[PDB]
Amino acid sequence: EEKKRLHLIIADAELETVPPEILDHPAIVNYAKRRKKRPEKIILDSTYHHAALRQLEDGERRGRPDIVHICLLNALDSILNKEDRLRVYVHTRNDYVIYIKPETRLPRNYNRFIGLMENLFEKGAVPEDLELLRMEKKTLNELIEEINPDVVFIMHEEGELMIPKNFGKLLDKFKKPTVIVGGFPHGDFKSKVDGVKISLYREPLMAWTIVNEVIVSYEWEVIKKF
Amino acid sequence: EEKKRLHLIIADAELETVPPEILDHPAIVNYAKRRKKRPEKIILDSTYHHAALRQLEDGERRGRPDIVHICLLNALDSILNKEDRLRVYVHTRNDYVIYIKPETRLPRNYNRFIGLMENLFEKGAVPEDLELLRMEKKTLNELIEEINPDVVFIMHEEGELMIPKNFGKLLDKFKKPTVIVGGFPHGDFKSKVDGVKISLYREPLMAWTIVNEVIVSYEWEVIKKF
Ligand SMILES: O=S([O-])[O-]
Ligand SMILES: O=S([O-])[O-]
Repeated sequence: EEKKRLHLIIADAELETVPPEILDHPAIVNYAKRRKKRPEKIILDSTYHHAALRQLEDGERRGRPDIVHICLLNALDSILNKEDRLRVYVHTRNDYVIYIKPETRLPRNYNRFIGLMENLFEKGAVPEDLELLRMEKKTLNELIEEINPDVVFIMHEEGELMIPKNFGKLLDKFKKPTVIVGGFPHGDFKSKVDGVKISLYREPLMAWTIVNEVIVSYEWEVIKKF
Repeated sequence: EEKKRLHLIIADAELETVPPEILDHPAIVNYAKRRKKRPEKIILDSTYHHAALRQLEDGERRGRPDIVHICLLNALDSILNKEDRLRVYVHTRNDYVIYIKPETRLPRNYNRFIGLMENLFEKGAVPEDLELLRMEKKTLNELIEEINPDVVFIMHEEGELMIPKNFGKLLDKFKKPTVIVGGFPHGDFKSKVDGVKISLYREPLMAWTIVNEVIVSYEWEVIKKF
């Protein structure tokens, strides 16, 4: 744990269980009933729960765990991860952090991945001995503190523009660079932290695109074989 | 349509509706019943339909449309696509091809994406005027013929090894390079076609990883701005 790795935080993620406010909205009960599960245990998924988000704060961007799924399948199956050059983290829109042991194989199927998330929030670490996934109350600065990185990059549409190629060459110049990708469909970050704001393109991109640009550009810089 | 683009075929994809053989397996009926849908219209998804695949040929690798979903979200939201430098295609394990108009926004949520696939197989092109997705009976060579490419690359674990960086520099040396990524969890290709066999890493990678390596490496070569 002295080699150059990328610490990659999927921040302000729209990954949460059903909000208390709407546990008794019809759509939440009818869904909870069909799925034979206590509503407060269920992961909020706008695709099913839209009719219950109409009146909720930030309701239109919330309950998009899909974004996380695709970002993790991207990160964890990366060559970069296979070479032991990536720690990936998830910080949620409710200031919970998820630590992810590199060797973790996420479910390829979305609905198994959701099943896993429901577990993780219930038990707090899964599975029981291994704790490949572990979750606890934590702000993003508290998390950044733990990492103790020598640079922080905030992937943001309004940042200093870079060719992806070049960002990679930049990340290689540090020992423990953190990069923060928003885990949310649209809008600005909620957590404001210190960090360098970087745009990799002009028009806005989705989290996973950002993830894949960032990881590959480092890969060809940090992986010596390349 | 004279500029350098990458023609990217997701081949031999485990995307099909329920096979005729198992339309009357309990698990298929109970699922079809709950989802109030005629079994033969449903997209085969092993995560739900495993108990019905035990005795089916190739049953253990079949019904993984997830792999396609993640590969398309990767491809279509790529910068490469935004710059009009990518045609993406899907050829299935049942010799059907899906043409995908670049501007297409795939559902981010897996289960909406499945809904769309059920549609596409039913109506044959969706939506009705736009036909952003269009599907017809077609082998892979028949498809490769239509493309009329000046080189064919087959992403394969047992191929000539390349640094991804370098493959990109290679793809740029052609006008209309096709690259073929297997749309299946494991095993060898079913369709055998002419093409150069390329491995980007040693240990095996998932389709999307391959897709993301391939697209980004071309991006930094073909996109002049980069
Ligand atoms: O990872 S499992 O969902 O195929
Ligand atoms: O693309 S829709 O499923 O969010």
